[PDB]
Amino acid sequence: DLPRHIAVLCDGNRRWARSAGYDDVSYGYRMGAAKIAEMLRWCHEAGIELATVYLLSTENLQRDPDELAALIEIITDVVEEICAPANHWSVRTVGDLGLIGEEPARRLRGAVESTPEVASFHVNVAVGYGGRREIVDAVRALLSKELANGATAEELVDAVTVEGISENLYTSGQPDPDLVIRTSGEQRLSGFLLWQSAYSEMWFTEAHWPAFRHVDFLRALRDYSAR
Amino acid sequence: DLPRHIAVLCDGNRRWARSAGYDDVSYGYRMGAAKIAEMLRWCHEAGIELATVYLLSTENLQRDPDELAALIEIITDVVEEICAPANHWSVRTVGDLGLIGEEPARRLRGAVESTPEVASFHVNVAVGYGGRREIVDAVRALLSKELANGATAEELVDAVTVEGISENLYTSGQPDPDLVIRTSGEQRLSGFLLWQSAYSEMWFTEAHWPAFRHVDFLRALRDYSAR
Ligand SMILES: CC(C)=CCC/C(C)=C/COP(=O)(O)OP(=O)(O)O
Ligand SMILES: CC(C)=CCC/C(C)=C\COP(=O)(O)OP(=O)(O)O
Repeated sequence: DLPRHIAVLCDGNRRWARSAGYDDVSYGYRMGAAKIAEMLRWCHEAGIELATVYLLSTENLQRDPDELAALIEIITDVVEEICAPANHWSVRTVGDLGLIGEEPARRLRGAVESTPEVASFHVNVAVGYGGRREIVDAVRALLSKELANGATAEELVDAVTVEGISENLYTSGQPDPDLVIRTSGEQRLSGFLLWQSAYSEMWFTEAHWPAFRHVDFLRALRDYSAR
Repeated sequence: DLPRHIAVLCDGNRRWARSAGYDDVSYGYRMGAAKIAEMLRWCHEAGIELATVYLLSTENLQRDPDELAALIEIITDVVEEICAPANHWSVRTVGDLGLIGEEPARRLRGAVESTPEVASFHVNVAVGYGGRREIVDAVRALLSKELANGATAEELVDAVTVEGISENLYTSGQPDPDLVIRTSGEQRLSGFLLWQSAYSEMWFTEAHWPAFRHVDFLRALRDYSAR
């Protein structure tokens, strides 16, 4: 009836800001950041075991340097809030912090490392992430390990398995997402948790992410249960 | 405007039959088969370049033997019709025919091989298909080619790339799906063209597959164009 793992693509932040009459789209990102905090609280309280939030795609990283820097600061603030010790949430980065700049990477890593490995609620923060890239990096990790274990070249050709890839993703050892929520009426896909979401329920709302409400979350859960 | 590649998950054949008071739900598959042929005609006439139709997943192959026997025969008929010389359609099998039995596999392969390599309309028939397995088999093919070209084990560990995977999938040489059509109100992913559909537009109808009509196809194209 209830998802174990909900994944959320937080779309529409800039559109939201423009609709509200703001010239600076960071107003959108800041409100989206507030909604991320809300959503994770809802998930925890509803008994969801794991939530993954899509904070920064590799696509996002191609944008105006100044705007991007501001966004990355908002994201780092978000993660630091997620990692607050009063929450007692276990947190994991999903993606490549090598892409966000070293000072933000240090701050993010520091926050995430401060969280317990064992907790009732787990949060994945997807930063500097792409789904196809993740699979490639999983394969490379898999093969690297096999080589270290004395695999021959011809053994490396046969070493790759579905289970071997799964075990080498960022999400190694976690249940796959049961429910993937996307906002802004986007029914495209965008490769978020590409491998892991192969059998996930998709749920869509027209509302932009900063406008996402607790009752929208309730509808998502109700729709999921009904399916 | 127009999708280059439409992918169709023909869900709801059994449910349609059950809903319409049919004791034998194989009948749903037969109605669904007729609809596949019509859909492909609509695609061709509308100027879509490539259509992929999901006929048999690796899951589907664990049904009741009487039902599975009927389904496999019906799928074989569907493919034989798609491959009819009068269509002049170029057809490709997407999946592992080793999973459907020797005699059906023989018939399917014969039909598909009889079709032209060059044609204005192309149809992928997905039979014995699993998306995660496809990626694994692509990676294995990739590495095998590297080994054949003289790569060392050391070099193999780092040989895998996003483009390398795409080039070694069943759909090598083809555009990824632009539009994925799902019926029966299903919004649950099924690993169908998993890698390829990372960025595809998803479109949903409540109509069960055997109830799918040209007006619904037109709606999908309109909705696609408007997105
Ligand atoms: C000849 C055809 C149409 C082949 C397609 C087979 C595939 C779509 C699954 C058939 O079962 P189902 O999943 O459609 O039944 P249901 O979804 O109602 O359980
Ligand atoms: C703190 C938050 C919510 C971070 C998410 C940042 C990123 C994933 C959104 C990019 O802009 P956008 O895609 O949301 O703008 P729009 O979709 O309107 O173009």
